[PDB]
Amino acid sequence: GAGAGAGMEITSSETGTNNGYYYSFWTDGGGQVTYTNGPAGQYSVEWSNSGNFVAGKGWNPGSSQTITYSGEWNPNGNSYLSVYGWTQNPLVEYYIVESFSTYDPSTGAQELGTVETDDGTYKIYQTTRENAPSIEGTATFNQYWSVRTDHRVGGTVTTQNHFDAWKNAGLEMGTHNYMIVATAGYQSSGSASITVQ
Ligand SMILES: O[C@@H]1[C@@H](O)[C@H](O[C@@H]2CO[C@@H](O)[C@H](O)[C@H]2O)OC[C@H]1O
Ligand SMILES: [Zn+2]
Ligand SMILES: [Zn+2]
Repeated sequence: GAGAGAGMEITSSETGTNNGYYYSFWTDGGGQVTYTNGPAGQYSVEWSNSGNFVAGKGWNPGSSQTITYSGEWNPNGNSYLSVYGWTQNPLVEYYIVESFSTYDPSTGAQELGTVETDDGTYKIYQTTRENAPSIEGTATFNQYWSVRTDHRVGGTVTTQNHFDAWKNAGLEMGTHNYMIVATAGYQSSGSASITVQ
């Protein structure tokens, strides 16, 4: 990753702004999850027998920008590399899944259609989270998925094409809160080093 350039190791949930990028590090506290901020839009995460975690850099609020990201994602088990964010009013968690490893996180949903963007095809899903952690505390909220059929690490995400496809499928979005290039994991180990450009 950033080698000597990695910032102080973070092992418990926190947010901030580092080198002009918003960063969110959330963990339920299972296993060992270690996050570091690098120069510019870089972050690194290393995990071992984790619980649930979601971490990365981007913007707060998000403004539907075209994202470019680079780097490496090396899971050993259940992990997702995604454009990840929240809307408020209504409260929505959303995922533009670039790669998943051993578990399709769209599992438990009727497919609502497809969007073709950034040289790939994404399947669209909606689910519900009940009494779940959120940017508002314990809450019930809609989850929207765009899941790339040809997994990749890096490239361009035109977030507005996803938002448009979701609105077209009848999925309402609120006021944008954060939007990051996230590494997520559950009951797994791995490492990732991702640069948001
Ligand atoms: O302290 C609270 C954080 O724990 C909360 O973090 C969210 C929890 O739900 C996860 O799905 C999200 O990824 C994470 O951002 O945000 C609100 C804060 O007060
Ligand atoms: Zn895959
Ligand atoms: Zn491919």
